[PDB]
Amino acid sequence: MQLETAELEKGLVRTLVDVIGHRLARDKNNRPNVIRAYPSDNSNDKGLKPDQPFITVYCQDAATPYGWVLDKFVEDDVVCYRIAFQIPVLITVNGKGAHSIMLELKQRLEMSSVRDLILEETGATVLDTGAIPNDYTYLNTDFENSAPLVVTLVKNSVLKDERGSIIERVIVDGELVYEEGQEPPEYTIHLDVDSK
Amino acid sequence: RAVNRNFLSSYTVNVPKASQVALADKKARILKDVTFAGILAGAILDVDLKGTVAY
Repeated sequence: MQLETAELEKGLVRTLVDVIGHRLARDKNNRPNVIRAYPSDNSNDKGLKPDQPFITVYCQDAATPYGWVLDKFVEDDVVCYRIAFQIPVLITVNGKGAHSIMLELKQRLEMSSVRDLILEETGATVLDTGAIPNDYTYLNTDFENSAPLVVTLVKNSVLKDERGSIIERVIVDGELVYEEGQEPPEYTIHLDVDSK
Repeated sequence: RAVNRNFLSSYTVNVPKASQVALADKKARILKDVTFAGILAGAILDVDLKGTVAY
């Protein structure tokens, strides 16, 4: 499995539709309003703001606090590497009662279930979950209630080194001497070992 | 053992250091340059005697 935030966001979006979809608004296709941040298509088209309440998913960054390389192994003749990653994600609810919805979303991510569905879709484990503020932003006319939350994930990624190769034959030479630097060696041992 | 017979009365022994032996000796597996010394005891076989007599 390779690590790609584009897939983690999609998996989280698909999971949230079932986990917390009953509290959200629904579009013309009856689907709950969960979307990825900064919507756009065809390199210039821009999405419209859905009907409230809705959810936004945005991946912040990715780091490797756990060393630099976790494993190096051979799976088939191609060499492989494994690396441990950490990915903080930001989920926000916009509308009225955003805090009341974020609280229930928090209380469900900690269940034994749900954490299995997340791993089934994204193949990642939930590591931490931060606090929830209760924000108000003026916009125009009326304030909008919002409630962000940060959910950190952990995943292992594997890549293939197509430039690598393996050793399958070894040739060894040796000598024996009574004294250091004895120019004609007392004995010479030549060895050759094949994998087969 | 010889000193126990009262044949000798002392001795000394000298041996080379391993970090000093030549390579030919090591190839031939032979140790050289060992030396020693001793001292003899002696005995008595004859006697010489002189005396005097008077009142």
